[PDB]
Amino acid sequence: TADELVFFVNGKKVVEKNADPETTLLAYLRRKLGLRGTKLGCGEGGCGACTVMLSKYDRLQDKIIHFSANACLAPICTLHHVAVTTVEGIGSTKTRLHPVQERIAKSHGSQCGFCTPGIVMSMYTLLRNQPEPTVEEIEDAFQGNLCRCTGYRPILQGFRTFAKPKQLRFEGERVTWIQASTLKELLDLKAQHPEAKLVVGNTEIGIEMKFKNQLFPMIICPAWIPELNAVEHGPEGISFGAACALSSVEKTLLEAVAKLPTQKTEVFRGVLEQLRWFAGKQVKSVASLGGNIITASPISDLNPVFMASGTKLTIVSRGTRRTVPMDHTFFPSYRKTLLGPEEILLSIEIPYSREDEFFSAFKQASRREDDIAKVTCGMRVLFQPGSMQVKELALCYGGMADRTISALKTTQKQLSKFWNEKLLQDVCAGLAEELSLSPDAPGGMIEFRRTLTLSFFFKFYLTVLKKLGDTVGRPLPHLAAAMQASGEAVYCDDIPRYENELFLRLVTSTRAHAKIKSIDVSEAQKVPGFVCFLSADDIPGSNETGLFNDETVFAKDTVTCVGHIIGAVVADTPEHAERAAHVVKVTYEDLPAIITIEDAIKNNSFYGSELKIEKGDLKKGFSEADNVVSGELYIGGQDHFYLETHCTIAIPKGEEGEMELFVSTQNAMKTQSFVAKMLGVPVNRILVRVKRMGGGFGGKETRSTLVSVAVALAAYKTGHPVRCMLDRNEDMLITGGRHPFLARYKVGFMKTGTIVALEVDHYSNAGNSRDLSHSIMERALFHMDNCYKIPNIRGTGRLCKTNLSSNTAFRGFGGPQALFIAENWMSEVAVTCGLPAEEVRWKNMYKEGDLTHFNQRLEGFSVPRCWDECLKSSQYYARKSEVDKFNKENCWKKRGLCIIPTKFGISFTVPFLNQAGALIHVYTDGSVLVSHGGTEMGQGLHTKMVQVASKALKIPISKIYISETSTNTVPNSSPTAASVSTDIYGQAVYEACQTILKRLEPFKKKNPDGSWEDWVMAAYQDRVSLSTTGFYRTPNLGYSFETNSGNAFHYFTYGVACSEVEIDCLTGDHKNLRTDIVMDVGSSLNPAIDIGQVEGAFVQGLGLFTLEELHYSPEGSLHTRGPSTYKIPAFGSIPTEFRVSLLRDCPNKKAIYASKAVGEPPLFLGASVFFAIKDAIRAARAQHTNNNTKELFRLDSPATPEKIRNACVDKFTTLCVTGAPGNCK
Amino acid sequence: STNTVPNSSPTAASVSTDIYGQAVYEACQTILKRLEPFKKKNPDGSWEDWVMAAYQDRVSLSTTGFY
Amino acid sequence: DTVGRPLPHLAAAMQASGEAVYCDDIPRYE
Ligand SMILES: Cc1cc2nc3c(=O)[nH]c(=O)nc-3n(C[C@H](O)[C@H](O)[C@H](O)COP(=O)(O)OP(=O)(O)OC[C@H]3O[C@@H](n4cnc5c(N)ncnc54)[C@H](O)[C@@H]3O)c2cc1C
Ligand code: XAX
Ligand SMILES: O=C(O)c1ccccc1O
Ligand code: FES
Ligand code: FES
Ligand SMILES: [Ca+2]
Repeated sequence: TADELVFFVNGKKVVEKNADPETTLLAYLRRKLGLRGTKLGCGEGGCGACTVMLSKYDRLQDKIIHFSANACLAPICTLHHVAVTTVEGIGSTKTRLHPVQERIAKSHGSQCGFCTPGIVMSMYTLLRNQPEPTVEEIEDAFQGNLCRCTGYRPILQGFRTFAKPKQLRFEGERVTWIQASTLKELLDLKAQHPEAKLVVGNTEIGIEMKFKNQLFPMIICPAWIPELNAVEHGPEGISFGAACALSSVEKTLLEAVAKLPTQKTEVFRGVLEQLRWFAGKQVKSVASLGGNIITASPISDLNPVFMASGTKLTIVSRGTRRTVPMDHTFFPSYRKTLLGPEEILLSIEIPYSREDEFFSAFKQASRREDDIAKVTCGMRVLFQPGSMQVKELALCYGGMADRTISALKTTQKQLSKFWNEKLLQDVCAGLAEELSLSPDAPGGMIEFRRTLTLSFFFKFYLTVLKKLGDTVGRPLPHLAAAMQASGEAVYCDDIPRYENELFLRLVTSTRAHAKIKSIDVSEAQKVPGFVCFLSADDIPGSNETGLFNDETVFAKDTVTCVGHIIGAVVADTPEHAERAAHVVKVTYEDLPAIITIEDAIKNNSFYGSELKIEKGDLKKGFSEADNVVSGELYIGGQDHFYLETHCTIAIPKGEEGEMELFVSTQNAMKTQSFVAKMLGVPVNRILVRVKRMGGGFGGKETRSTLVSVAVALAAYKTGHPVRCMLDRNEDMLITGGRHPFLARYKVGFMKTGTIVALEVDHYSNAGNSRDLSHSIMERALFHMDNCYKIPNIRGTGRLCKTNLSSNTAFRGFGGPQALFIAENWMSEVAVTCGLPAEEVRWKNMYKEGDLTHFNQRLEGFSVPRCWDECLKSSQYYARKSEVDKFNKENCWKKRGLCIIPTKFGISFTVPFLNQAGALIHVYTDGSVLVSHGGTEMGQGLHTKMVQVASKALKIPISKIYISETSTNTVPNSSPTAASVSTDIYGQAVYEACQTILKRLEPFKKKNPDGSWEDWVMAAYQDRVSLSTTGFYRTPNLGYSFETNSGNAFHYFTYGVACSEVEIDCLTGDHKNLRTDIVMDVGSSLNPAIDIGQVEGAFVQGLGLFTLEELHYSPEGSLHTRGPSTYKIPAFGSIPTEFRVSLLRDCPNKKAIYASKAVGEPPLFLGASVFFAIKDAIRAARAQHTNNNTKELFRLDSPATPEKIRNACVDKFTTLCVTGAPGNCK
Repeated sequence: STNTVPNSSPTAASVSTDIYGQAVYEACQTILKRLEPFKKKNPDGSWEDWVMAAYQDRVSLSTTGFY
Repeated sequence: DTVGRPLPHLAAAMQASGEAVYCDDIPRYE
């Protein structure tokens, strides 16, 4: 009794007879229509990997329009008579690439490639609306698109070349969906069924259903109704039907602002400001005005502005019609509006501003919670005619309570007062009082939020006043780049499903530390297509897993973090597995939990004892020092945010325990080992294949196996192929991240700035198993010197054992942590001594031939030339002057500049992992297939390996090919890690080539003018084998702690970065203005790959140090589980000027063709933004705080807007502006 | 498979046991040459021991063989 | 050392059970 759903994809008609309202367009494209170019990266609207173009008729506005949307939030039931275009839709390597696809690929804009299709579709959509866009439009187009690899620079450079009706009924398994064609039909429907839920854009509802497990068994979509879509210019303001997209609201209001007089458009420009950095295009194209309003989020950016301005709401039910201005009574409680259950919001009139009426809007440049504690506001003042005397005042704030509120007491007291200093004082006092937060108020950041309520008003108060009075060495693009841009590159979940293939959903601990009392599955057993539930009892081999045999495959008697895997559900579709998992009832008995580093130090909960490197005589160095500074420092962790999350397919053959797996991993050997150990089967039975990863970053070196083992078990149990791909929220919760570090330190120095003694005790938060924590701590200790000679030095480290997901490798592997701790105390030495930072860093540098604190010698120490050249090209000394000039001429905005070096040790710190295998075949057509132990994750290792094989063999690259990595071609491989993959695999590929060349030598002698093909065929026919292994092992490695000698590293990669920032001292926001990097990568095999690596790495570092903040409940539950609450760098995050140079004339005698590892060494240079920011904070504190020029103030990482703001101590932070006593002129 | 062993003659002429027998034997010998130093250090050890030790000493445990 | 021993075909038990995979026994993609 349901109507047929009919739409179009890439021009082809789709007729769906049994359309289920719960089906997203992304699930239908990938799993019904076999178009896998469009990706899942989050499922929540933040990342854009799932972008498509939608095309539909506005009957009203009378035209076919083209917009971008997130496929992951679009229900197919909204798509009746809509046309969809995917990346497959605009071109292909099979036919011919669209110019967009080709350009992103040739410009080096694609590394891993997983983001590239979403991005191609964002750019494609812009070009169909505007065939000649500006650079601003291009940039805005990419707002809702995230990339983890590239640093964005190349995509923008690349694309800059372009610049300058009857009711329908659908019936699902749970949901009945009605598409309403008329207003009348809506009201009747709402009257027959008051509980029925409206859905328009689905960008809120979709999240409630997916993430918060709500189920609305009746949905009415009223998007077709003309009255819900009208735009009407009236004499009071501009009315918008409640279904109007935010993009349409924005279009109209911008048209009104350019046309009408300034004085009429104050409200309008408020709405526009709130809409600026609001999601991206894909969301604004689908999100309705009315949906935002009725959602009534405490952190709605719109509702404070509508409340402040008395925006009119026309509200309707069958019979009833009424218009009210939005005021404080509109939101009576949490997520509620003053509407009756029958009632629906019809339109919204956004008023013109009057004479003597002024408006501002502001929002907090940070969000850390799903729906609370992000400050946002609309402010309105109306004066008596021609005067400065207050007649009306409205200050309405989100994120200061569980609903949008208005500061009524405060504003009331201002009536008839004049707009002056006293007024400012009275309002700030009102505000601090009326909006006061108890110290344990949900959301935290109490100080920062109070200070923002007041600083926002100060901006309004100042604004109102103003209103009155051989290819080696060649820039070869990634070999997969084109197919990555075309959506043709295969990633693990792009592999077709077998007819009998099943799906797995992890079942996860909701408690930090607890006994498992019972597990009940009877409600999961009722989900359609449930196959089975798996737990510890089902394992045929061993439940003992992990790098140090201290983990369970499945939890047994207790759980030890939130996300501790307990079991798994297997079902016939992934939605079925997802549903049935959320319904598995687990009964717990809480145990005492240990969460923070501090919790752990106080309870002595550690893995092992302290590690230590010590050299010199500390109680003596401190004797000789003129100056001794002690302190404590914290650095928060980081999520990998690989655009492709964890994924495994396991295929049980049914013979002799055989299993073939396809997996998103850096470590095929351990995946194989772990799978076999769990199964109780020899390693020779198990085959693991890796084509590519859509990102790794250290996060798929070991923790990939959490999914793999589980999936393989389901494959063993059921005997069907099984697969699982993690959602983003699962991925961030279970798989662990970068290690948070705590440091307590003490430096002894002279008045010159010469260091003479250092001790640092480092503590990492290692989480609920060992994993790579110990080696991570070792690498931290090897780097606590950065580039500096320290005669007397003691570094300890301790691994904190905690009820958190087990943390793991992350690009840098403990290095960034200790290098940051190191740049910190260096910064305090320069300030304390009253000398320029760059003079202090310079004087304390190692020289050629110096020995580290672990006694390794530094030969080819290139930091001096990197430094000298970075100073020169960045015009450092001139710009420094200009920063001082800026800071003397500006009160509430400050600039900051910093230049900082890096040294990063190259090799695995466990000697045995510095080995590598290759396997080379030459077929009788001369075509060569290379296989080696490395995996491709976007860093372009295969491209480099192709380039090396080609040089070595003296044949064009076109004759060489690499397909994939597999455990049956090269066994016992180390993980693709520690930046050495190009060194060690290149060497082994090189040896295999040499072996093949020596074998062809005699056929070469017999026919010196012969082609390669002739020689190969002559050697085949003479029965000379054309297949060989190659092998390499890094010589002279083996550091000893007990003797503190022998080489920990093969060589060191060096670099230097300069960064300039401007902070907003009233809000803690900042802009990255300019960064110059000079990097020593020896002689590069591929300048483009290597510059790509410097850039991507630098921007992952600037994330770590400034933007990325993970946040947990006191009970240890991760709160930031997606792009909405966790902020990785975005297109608009990178420095306006971003220059990277590779040092000329510096070959490396240690590695393949004089090249140097580049993957991880440049990530630390990201910290130049942090220390530039801190430099800006110093000037802000010299401005408003005190007069001590040598003041050491602590600043932890990440320097978010909260920490930057709270550190700009002033009359607001202190509350002196209220008339109180505090600290500040 | 063609990605493990390439350019193979068809399984024919009754010679397979003969020629692949020799090719398997030769590869087995190369392994034993590589494992001999670890045998001599620990004559009372197991197969498993010699293998782990060779791996940890970064000796390749993969080889081709040919006849 | 089994050379010269009448050891049964290694795959013979799976062949008798239906378990030994022949080309058409490989499952089809959807
Ligand atoms: C990635 C992303 C970023 C975002 N960023 C921001 C941001 O920065 N600032 C901000 O304020 N918001 C932000 N949002 C929230 C977003 O603006 C809202 O989700 C959106 O406006 C809701 O409209 P919709 O049409 O999708 O509503 P739906 O999800 O379809 O419905 C939302 C709710 O409104 C009800 N409803 C809808 N229309 C009516 C009607 N006319 N009458 C009565 N009830 C109705 C529905 O029943 C439902 O309860 C963001 C959302 C996403 C996904
Ligand atoms: N685009 C892209 N670039 C990337 C990676 C990625 O996933 N995607 N990851 C890093 C890491 S993190 Mo680690 O030591 O396992 S902590 S080392 C490492 C490095 C591994 O690649 P080689 O340079 O050895 O070939 O690649 C870097 N560059
Ligand atoms: O020393 C390293 O950099 C390292 C990296 C990955 C795994 C183990 C290790 O010792
Ligand atoms: S997957 Fe749709 S926005 Fe991330
Ligand atoms: S290339 Fe953009 S996420 Fe990897
Ligand atoms: Ca750990």
